[PDB]
Amino acid sequence: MREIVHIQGGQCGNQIGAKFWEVISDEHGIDPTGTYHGDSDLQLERINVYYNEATGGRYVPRAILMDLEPGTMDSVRAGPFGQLFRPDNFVFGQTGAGNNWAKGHYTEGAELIDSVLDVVRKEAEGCDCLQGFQITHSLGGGTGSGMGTLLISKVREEYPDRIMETFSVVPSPKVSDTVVEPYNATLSVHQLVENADECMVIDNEALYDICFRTLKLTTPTYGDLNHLVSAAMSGVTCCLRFPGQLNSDLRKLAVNLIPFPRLHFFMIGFAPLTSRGSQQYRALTVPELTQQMFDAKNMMCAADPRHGRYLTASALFRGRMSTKEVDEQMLNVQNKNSSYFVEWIPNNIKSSICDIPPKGLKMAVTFVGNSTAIQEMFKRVAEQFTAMFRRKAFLHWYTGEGMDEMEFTEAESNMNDLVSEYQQYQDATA
Amino acid sequence: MREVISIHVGQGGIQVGNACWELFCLEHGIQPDGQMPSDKTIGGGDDAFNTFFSETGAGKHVPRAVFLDLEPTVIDEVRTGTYRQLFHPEQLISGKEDAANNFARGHYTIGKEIVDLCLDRIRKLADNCTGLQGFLVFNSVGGGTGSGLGSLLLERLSVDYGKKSKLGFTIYPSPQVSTAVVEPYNSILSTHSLLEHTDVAVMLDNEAIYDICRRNLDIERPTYTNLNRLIAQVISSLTASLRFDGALNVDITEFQTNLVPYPRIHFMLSSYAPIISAEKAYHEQLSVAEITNSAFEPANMMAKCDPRHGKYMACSMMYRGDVVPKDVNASIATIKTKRTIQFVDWCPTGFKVGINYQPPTVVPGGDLAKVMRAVCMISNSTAIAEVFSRLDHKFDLMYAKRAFVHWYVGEGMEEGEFSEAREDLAALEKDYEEVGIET
Amino acid sequence: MREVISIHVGQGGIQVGNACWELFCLEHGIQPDGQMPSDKTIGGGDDAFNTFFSETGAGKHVPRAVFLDLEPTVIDEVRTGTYRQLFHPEQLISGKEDAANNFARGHYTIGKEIVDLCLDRIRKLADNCTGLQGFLVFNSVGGGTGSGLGSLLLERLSVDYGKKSKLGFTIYPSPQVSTAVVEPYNSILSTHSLLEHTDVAVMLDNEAIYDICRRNLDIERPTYTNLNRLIAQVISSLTASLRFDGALNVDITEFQTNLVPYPRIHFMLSSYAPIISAEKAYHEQLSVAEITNSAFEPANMMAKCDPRHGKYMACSMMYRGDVVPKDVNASIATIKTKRTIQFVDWCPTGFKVGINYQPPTVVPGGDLAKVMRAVCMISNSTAIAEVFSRLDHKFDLMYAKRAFVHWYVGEGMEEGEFSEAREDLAALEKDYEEVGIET
Amino acid sequence: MREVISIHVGQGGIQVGNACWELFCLEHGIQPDGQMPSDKTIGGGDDAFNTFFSETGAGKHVPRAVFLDLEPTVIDEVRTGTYRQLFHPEQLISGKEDAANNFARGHYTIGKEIVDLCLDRIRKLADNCTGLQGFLVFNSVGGGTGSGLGSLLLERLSVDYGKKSKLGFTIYPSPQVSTAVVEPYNSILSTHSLLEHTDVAVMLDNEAIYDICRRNLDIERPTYTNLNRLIAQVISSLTASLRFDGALNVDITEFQTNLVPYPRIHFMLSSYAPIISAEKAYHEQLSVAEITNSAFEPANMMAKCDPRHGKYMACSMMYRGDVVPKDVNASIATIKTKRTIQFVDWCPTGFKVGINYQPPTVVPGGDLAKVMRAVCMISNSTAIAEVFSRLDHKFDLMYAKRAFVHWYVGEGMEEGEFSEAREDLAALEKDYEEVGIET
Amino acid sequence: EKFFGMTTYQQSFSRPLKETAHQIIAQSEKKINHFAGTNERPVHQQSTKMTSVLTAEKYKNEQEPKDNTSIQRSWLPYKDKALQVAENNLIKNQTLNQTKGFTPFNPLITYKNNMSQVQQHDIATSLPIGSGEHSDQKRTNQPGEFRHVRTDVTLIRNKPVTK
Ligand SMILES: Nc1nc2c(ncn2[C@@H]2O[C@H](COP(=O)(O)OP(=O)(O)OP(=O)(O)O)[C@@H](O)[C@H]2O)c(=O)[nH]1
Ligand SMILES: Nc1nc2c(ncn2[C@@H]2O[C@H](COP(=O)(O)OP(=O)(O)OP(=O)(O)O)[C@@H](O)[C@H]2O)c(=O)[nH]1
Ligand SMILES: Nc1nc2c(ncn2[C@@H]2O[C@H](COP(=O)(O)OP(=O)(O)OP(=O)(O)O)[C@@H](O)[C@H]2O)c(=O)[nH]1
Ligand SMILES: Nc1nc2c(ncn2[C@@H]2O[C@H](COP(=O)(O)OP(=O)(O)O)[C@@H](O)[C@H]2O)c(=O)[nH]1
Ligand SMILES: [Mg+2]
Ligand SMILES: [Mg+2]
Ligand SMILES: [Mg+2]
Repeated sequence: MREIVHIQGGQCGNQIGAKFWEVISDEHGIDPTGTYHGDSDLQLERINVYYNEATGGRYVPRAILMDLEPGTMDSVRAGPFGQLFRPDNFVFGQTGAGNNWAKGHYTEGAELIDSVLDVVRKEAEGCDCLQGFQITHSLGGGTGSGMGTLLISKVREEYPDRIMETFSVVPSPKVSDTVVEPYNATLSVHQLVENADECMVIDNEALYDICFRTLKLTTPTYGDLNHLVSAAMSGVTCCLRFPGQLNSDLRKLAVNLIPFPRLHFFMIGFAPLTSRGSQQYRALTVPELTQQMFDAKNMMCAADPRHGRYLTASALFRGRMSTKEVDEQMLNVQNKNSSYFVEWIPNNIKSSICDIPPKGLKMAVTFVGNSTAIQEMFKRVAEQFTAMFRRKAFLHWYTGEGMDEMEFTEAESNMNDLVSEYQQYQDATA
Repeated sequence: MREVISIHVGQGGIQVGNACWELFCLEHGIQPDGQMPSDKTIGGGDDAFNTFFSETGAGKHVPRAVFLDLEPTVIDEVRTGTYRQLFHPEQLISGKEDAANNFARGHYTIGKEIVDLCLDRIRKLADNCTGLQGFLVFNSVGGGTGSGLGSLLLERLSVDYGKKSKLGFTIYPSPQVSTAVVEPYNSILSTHSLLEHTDVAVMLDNEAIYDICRRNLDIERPTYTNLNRLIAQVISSLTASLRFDGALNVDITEFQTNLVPYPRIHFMLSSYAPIISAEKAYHEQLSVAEITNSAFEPANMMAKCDPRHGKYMACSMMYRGDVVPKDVNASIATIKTKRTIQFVDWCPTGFKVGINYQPPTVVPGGDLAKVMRAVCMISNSTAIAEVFSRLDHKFDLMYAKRAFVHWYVGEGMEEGEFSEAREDLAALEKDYEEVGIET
Repeated sequence: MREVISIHVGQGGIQVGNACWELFCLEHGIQPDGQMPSDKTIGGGDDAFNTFFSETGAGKHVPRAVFLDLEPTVIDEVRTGTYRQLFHPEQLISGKEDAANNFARGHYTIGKEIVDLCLDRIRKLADNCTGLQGFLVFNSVGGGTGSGLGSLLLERLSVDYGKKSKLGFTIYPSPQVSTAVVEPYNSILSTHSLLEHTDVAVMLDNEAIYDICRRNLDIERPTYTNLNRLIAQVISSLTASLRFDGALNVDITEFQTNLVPYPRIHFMLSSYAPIISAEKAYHEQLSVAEITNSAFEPANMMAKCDPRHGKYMACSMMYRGDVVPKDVNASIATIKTKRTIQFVDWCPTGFKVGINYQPPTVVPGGDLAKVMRAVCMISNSTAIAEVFSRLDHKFDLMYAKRAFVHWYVGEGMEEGEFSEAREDLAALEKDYEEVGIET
Repeated sequence: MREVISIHVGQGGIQVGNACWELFCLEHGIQPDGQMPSDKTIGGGDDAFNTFFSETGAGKHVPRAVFLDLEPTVIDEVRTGTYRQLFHPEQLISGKEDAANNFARGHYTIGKEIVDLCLDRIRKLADNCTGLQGFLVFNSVGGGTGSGLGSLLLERLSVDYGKKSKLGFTIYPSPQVSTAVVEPYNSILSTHSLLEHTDVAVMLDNEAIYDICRRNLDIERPTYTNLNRLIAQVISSLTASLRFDGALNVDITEFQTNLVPYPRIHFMLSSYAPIISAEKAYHEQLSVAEITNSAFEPANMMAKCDPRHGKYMACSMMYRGDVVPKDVNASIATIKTKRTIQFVDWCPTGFKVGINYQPPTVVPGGDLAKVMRAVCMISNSTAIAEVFSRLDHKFDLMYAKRAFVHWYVGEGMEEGEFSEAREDLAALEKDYEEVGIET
Repeated sequence: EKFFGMTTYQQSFSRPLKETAHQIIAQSEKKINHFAGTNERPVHQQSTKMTSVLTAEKYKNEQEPKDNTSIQRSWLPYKDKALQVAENNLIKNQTLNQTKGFTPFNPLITYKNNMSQVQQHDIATSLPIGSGEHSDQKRTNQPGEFRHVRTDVTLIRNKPVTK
C-alpha cells in the first residue's frame, strides 16, 4: 500500500523517532498498549502505511532502532510509548563510536551492520509494495554520521529504484557541540550527494530562535524541539495517508522539486506556529498561513533564504478549504517577490491538498524549499574544516583506523564542487 | 439502441466523472443505489437510458463507463462512497503506484500492465453494445498518469476500432494559475499524441470557470465540485439530443462533419448560458435573445482565449427547453449584423443549430437555478493558437538549459521526442496562422 | 431407468466424491440422513433420482457409487461426518496400509487383496440396476494408491464388462505446481495403463482452476473444497440431460460418438461458465453471447493448456437454463467467424450442442453465485500434447540417472516397464502430431 | 551461372564469416562435412548453391570464400572446428606475426609477403567463375592488420579487375565507447584508402546492435556470436534474390546503380525487422505495415545514427516471405504521408522495393524466432556525417600532442600522411554539407 | 483536540451512515427468490423519451393565449383535426390508465402504448400461431421442477418372456 519503513540511528535519531512515533500514534488514535481507540473509520484504511499488524489485534511500527551503545535505547524504551517497538528491532554495539567517523563506519560499523541490514531486508520483503525509506540522523556524531550513511550506501546499492528521504541535523557554527565536528560532517555529507534522493536539513539554532521568539517559551527543553521536528515530519506524508483533492507522494515531491541530480538539499518549515499567549486571538486562514509560511524567520535552518533565490518550493495544505485562495495566494506571492525566484523557470510553487487536518487544529501547512542560500552552511563548514585540517589536527585518531588523507581531500574537493555548481545557478540567466 | 462509451482517466477525469454521473442519475430519475423507483412501467415504451445506462434485467442499471487511475486513493474512495452499489466493481481499474507527474512513468514503464486490462474491459463493454456511436474521454493533461495513459489508450483504440469517433474533454493548464511546474513537458507530449488521434478536442481550463463563478454566482470560495458540476451540465446539454425529442435533432456525427474544416484543425472552446443563482433568477428576463447574446461575449468562454483576436469558422449551438426556431434565427441574424464578431471569408454560413425539448435539470445543493431555457455553444476559432504559443514559450524557455530532463531520460524516454514535439507544434501554429489569411 | 456408476479411488478421488454427492443429495432434495423430507412426495413415475439413488425398500436412498482407498483416515472421516446415515456401511472399502506414492505397491502387491472385494461390490450393485449407461471414475494420477488401484480396476473391468462406456475425470499433476517428487513415474505408468482401457479421459489440472478462482471469484486463498465444488458443478451440468427434460437432450453414448474421431485419441479438456460471485451477479448482463465467448477464453480452460497453439477437432457444449437454440446458433456463427479459434480441415462442423431446462442449483455456504444460464464445454484439441511433453521432460530428467528406481524394482515389477510406457507415450504424441496435418 | 566471391580479412571478419557460412550451408541444406545428403526430398534444385558454392564433380562442395589474417589463432580454431571438413585447406591463409593494431605494419611491412598469394588465390577462384557479379569483403576498421590488408587488397583489385563491383561491410567503432585506443588513426587512414577504391560500404557499428538485441531480443548477456548471427541474417536477406525466385528480382548490380547519387557518396546504413525473442509462447502474426514501421523506426537502425537529424537520399528495401505488393504500396504511401520521414528536395521518388518468396530460415539453437514475413532496409542519408565528424574530433584530439605517432613513423610510413587523410575527410564532410542544401 | 474527518467528497455528496442490525436481516429475504440474469428487450420498445403528443411542436395548452397553440392555430379556414384529437387521446388515456392503475408520475409514459390498435389475436390474414409460445411461459426456479413423469405408455414392468 505504498508503505514505507523507518530507520533511526544515533541518539539524535532515536529521540526524533521516539517523538515522531508518539505523534503518529496520537494522530491515528493508537494507545501505548498498541490497541486502536479511535472514533472515525478514516483512521484504519491507511494504517498499514506506518504500522504492521500482529496477533491479538495490536499494531507495531516498522522502525529499526540502531546504535553503538545501549544507553539511548534503554532510555527510549523506559520512556512512554516504548511498548510499541518490537524487541527484535533493537541493534547495538557495546564500545560506542567515540564520535569518531572511522570507528563508526569502518571498524565496528562494518562488522555489526550485517544484522541491521538483515532485519532491514526482511522488513522490506515483508511489505507488499515498498514506497521508499526515511532516515533520521545527526551528521556531527560518530555512530550516526558513520553507520547511518554506510547503511544508506548499502541500501542504495541493493534497491536502486526505491527512493530515500533523509532528515539530517547539521552543526550550526554558533552552538559548538564537538571539537571534531567538521571532520565527521564532511566525511558523512560526502556520500549523501551520490545516494540520498532527498536530504532535508535541520538546525538547533533555528529551533532555538523559533521556540523563543514565536512560541515564547522561557525554558525550552529538547522535547518541544523534537515536537516541532515531528510535526514537520508528519506533514510530509499526509496526502499519502489521507484522502484529498490533490494527492502527492514522495516520488511526486522528488520529481517535481529536483531540477538536477545533485541539488537535492532542502530547507523545511511548518505553519501555523503561534505563542501560547495568542492562540485564540488570531484568525487561522489561508492568507495568514501563506504569509507566515514564507517568512524567513520561520524556517528550520540557520541559512537566511532572502540572501539567495528559490528554485522550487512545495506547500502541502491540510484540512478543508477552497483551492481558489490557495492558488491565488501562490500566484500573488510569486508575482510580488519576483526578485527572490529565479526567472528561467516559471511557476515554481507546488500546491497539494489533503483533507485531514492535525488533531486539535483546523488548517496546517508544511513547506519544503530548494534555494541557493543553503550553501552558506557548506561554506562555513568547509572554511572551518580547512582551518582545522591545514596542520593535521586531531588527524591521528582518524588515521589510526587505516584512514588516509586522500579521502579527506577528495571529500573537501567534493564540497567545493557542490557549492560552486550550486551557486553558479544564482546568476544564471537564459 | 444508441450508446456512447465513457472513459475517465486521471484524477481530474475521475472527479469530473463523479459529477457527470450524478447529473445523469438525477436526470434519468435513477436512485443512487441503482434501483428505478418503479412507477416507470406500463410497457415503458422508451429506452431513454440506453445512451448511458444498461439494465441488469430486473431493477438496477449500470453505466457504460470505465475509470482508470494508478493511485488507489480516489478509486477506493468511490468504492466506499454513496455510489458503492452503482458502478460495476471491476470496471473500476485501479493501479498500484502513482505516475508521479511524469509522462514517462505512465507511457513507457507502468502503463503496459494496465492498458491490456483496460482494452479487454472496453471490448467486453462494446460487445454488449449494439449501436455504438462513439467514445467520450475525460482527462487532465498536466498530470503524469493522465497524459501518458490517455495517450496510450487513444493510440490503442485508434487501431482497434479506427473510424469510430472519439471526443476529448481534456483539461489543459491555465496561463498563470497552475499546480505543477513540469506540466508544459507532458502537455506538449500529450498534445503530440492526441493531435492525430482525437476527432474533436475541447478546452476546459480552470481559471475561466473560476472567474465565471465569481462574476455570475457571486461565490468567492469555489472548489473543484462547482467546476465539475458546470462541465457535467455542458456534457448533458450536448448529449441530450440522442435521448430526448427535438425539432432539429443533432447526433454526435454532426461534429466531425460541421465543426472541423480541416483534419488538423479540431480544437474548440465551449461556452454555456444562462448562469444565474436562485436569488437573481426571478428578477431577470432570461429571454432567448439575451441568453444568445450572453453566450458569445468573450468573458463567458470556458477557456482563456480572447475571440476578438481571431476569426470564427464554425459554431454549433444547441438549445434546450421551450425555445422557438423563429427566435433562434432572429437572434442569429442579429449576431451576424453585430460587428465585433467577424467570420472568415470562405465560410459565409457558419451556424449549426439543434433544438431539444427537455429543459435542464437542477441538482439539489447546487448553485444554478431552475430555468426553462438554456443554450450550449461550441466554437471553432483561429484565436486558439494563443494558448499553444504561450505553452510553447513556457516549454522552450526552461528547456533551453535542460531542466528535469534526467527524470524522463533515466526512466526509458528517448531525449529526441521533445524536438519533434516542438516541430509539430510549430507546424500546427503555422497552419493556424495560414488559415486566417484572406482569400 | 437409466443409471451410471461412480468410482472414487484415491484421497483426492474421495474428496471430490464427497462434494459431488453433497451436490447430488441437495439437488434432488435428499436430506443428509437419506430420507425424503417433504412428505408430499408421490409415487408412480416421479423416479427421476434413479440415475443416482436407489429406493431402499424402507425409507431412505443409497447412492450408486463406491469409495476405494488404502489409507483409512478419509474413509473414517466420511463414516463419522454428517453423512453417516446416507452411505451403505459396506460400500466404503478401506485398506490397511497406504501405497506411499508407489505405483508398484498399488498395482502388484497390495491392491490384489482389495480389487476382489471392490469387484464383488461393483457386481452386486450392478445387477440391481437395469439400464446401465456407464461408469465414471475419479482418480488423482500423482498418487500411488490412486494410480495403482485405478489401473488395476480399469483392466479388470475392461474384461469383466466389455463394451460399457467409461469416462475418467483424471487429476494429472501440474506442469510446475506439485506436491510429491516422484509423481512423473507413476504418472507415466498410469498413462500407459489408461491409454487403451478408457473411452473418454478428461483433464482436471489444479493450477488452472486456481487461476480461474483467483481471477473471477476474487478469492486469494482457495482450498480443495472450492476445487471439488467446481468439479461437482461440472459433473452435474454434464449429467443433467439424463434426468431433466429438455429441447435437445444428449446421453452418455452421445459424447464419444461425436467427440473422438479415432479410438487412440480420447483425451480432452473442459470449461464451465459463468464463474460469478454474489456481489458480481448484479452488475452484469449474463447473456448467451457473453457466456459462450467466455467459455472459449484460454484462461477459462480447466487444464493448463493454450488451445491457440493447436487445432480443434470436436467440442460438445451443454447449456442449461432459459437459453434458446436460435441464440446459441447465432453465437456459434460468431465463433466460426472469429479467427483466433480455427478448426481442422476435415471437420467443417465440430459443434455438438445440447439444451436443458433445469437451471443450476446453488449449494448454501458456497462461493459461486447463481444465474439461470450456464454452459459446460468439452473440447478435444491438438494442443493437449503440451502437457504430455512436459511430463515426458520430467520423466527423462530423472530417469537419466535412475533415481528412485530401486523402490520400483523391489516390489517385483521389472525395470523394462519404463521403456515400454515411454515408447507408448512417444507413439501417442506422434499420433497427436500427424492427426493435425492438412491433406 | 551467377556467383559472388567473398573475402574475410581480420578477426571480426573471421567470426562473421563463420556465422554467415553456417547460415548459408544450413539454408541450402549442406552438411558441415560438405556432403549433400541424398536422403533429403528430391535434391539438386536447379543450381541454387551455384552463387556460393562449386561442385567438385563427385561428392562435396567448396564455398567461394577466402580467409586472410596475419594471426594464426583464428585460422587454427577454424581448422580444428566442425567445419574442418568443408573449406579448401589451402584458402585459409595464415601469416606469422600480427600487425598489433598498427596500420603501418599491416600496410608496409608484413602484408606485402601475403598479398601476392592472396591475389593468386583470387585469380584461381575467379578462373572457375563464369558469371561472377562481384565481391563481398568483411573487415573491422578498428584493427590494424584488418584495415591494412583490406586496403591493400582493395587498391590491388581496383587495378587488377577494374569496373568490378565491390561491397564492404565495415565494422566501425562505436561513437563513444570502444576497446581500442589508437583506432581513430587506423580508421581514418583506411577510410582514406577505401574512399576511392570501393563501390558500396555499409556501416555496422557495434553499440547500435547492442541496443537492438537488448531491446528486442530481451537478452541481457548476448555475445559477439549473436551479433554475427544478426549480421549473417541481414546478409542472407540481402542476397537471397540471386539464388531464389521472387516477384521482383534485384541483383548486386541493382544496388550501387540505385543508392549512389555521386561516386564519393557510397556509404549506407542498414536496418532489419522484425526481431522477435525466441522464448515466447505466442508470436501472433505481424503484417507488412507493422514490419515496415519497425524498420523505419529510428532507434531500430543498425548504426548509431539518428535519421531525424538529416535528409534522405535513397532507400532500397527487401521483403522476404509471403508479402503482397499491394500491401507494400500501401505501406510506402503511409510512410511518405508521415511527417517525421522527410526527403531531400531533389528526390521525389527514393524507394526501391524487392520481393522474395522464401521466408527467412531459422537456425536451431538461435535467438531469433520463425516469422513468415521480414524486411531488410538499406538507406543512404545525410545524417551519416555525424560519425565522420566525431571521428575527426577524436583524431584531432589524438594528434594534438603527437601521441603514438612515432610507432607509425618507425615502419617507413611518411610523417605527413595523416594530413592528407585530414584534408580528405574534411572534403567529404563539406561534400555532405553541400549536397543536403536545397536549390 | 477533535479529529473532525468529513472529507470533501462526503460533505459534497453524502455519507451512508446506515446498517441497523435488523436492516440487513430484512434485506436478506429479498435474495431468497430474486434470481440474477435477464431476458432480452423485445424490440420496438426502445425509443427516445417522447414528450410532445403533437409532431414537430410542443403541444402546450395554457390559459394565456401566446402559448396555447389551439388558440394560435385557429387562423385556418377550418378546424384542424389534430388538436382535439390529441385532447381525446389524453382524456381517453387517463380513463384507460384508471382501469389498470399505474400513476406513472405523469400521463406521458403510458400514452406510448395506450394508442396501438393491434388486437390480441389474429384477424384472419395470417396463421393463428399466436403471439408466441414463449410469451405464455411462466418460470419458477425451485429444484426438481423439470423431472420426467414416465406416463403409462412407457410405464411397463414385466418384460414379456416369449415372442
Ligand atoms: N478543474 C479541475 N481540474 C482538476 C481537478 N482535479 C485535477 N485537476 C487538474 O489536474 C491537474 C494535475 O493532475 P492531477 O489530476 O492532479 O493528477 P493526474 O492527472 O491523475 O496525474 P498524476 O498526478 O500523475 O496522478 C491540475 O493542474 C488540475 O488542473 C478537478 O477536480 N477540477
Ligand atoms: N484437485 C484436487 N486434487 C487433489 C485433491 N486431493 C488430493 N489431490 C491431488 O492428489 C495428489 C496426491 O495424491 P493424493 O490424492 O493426496 O493421495 P492418493 O492419490 O490416494 O495416493 P497416496 O498418496 O498414496 O494416498 C496431490 O498432488 C494433489 O494434486 C483435491 O481435493 N482436489
Ligand atoms: N561485430 C564484431 N566486431 C568485432 C568482433 N571482434 C572484434 N571486433 C572488432 O574488431 C576491432 C579490432 O580488430 P580485431 O578484432 O582485434 O582484429 P583485426 O581487425 O584483424 O586487428 P588485430 O587485432 O590487429 O588483428 C574492434 O574494434 C572490434 O570492434 C566481433 O566478434 N564482432
Ligand atoms: N533536536 C534534538 N537534537 C539533539 C537531541 N539529542 C542530541 N541532539 C543533537 O545531536 C548533536 C550531537 O550528536 P551525537 O549524539 O554526537 O550523534 P551520535 O554520536 O551519532 O549519536 C548535538 O549537537 C545535539 O544538538 C534531541 O533530543 N533533539
Ligand atoms: Mg494522481
Ligand atoms: Mg491414499
Ligand atoms: Mg586480430
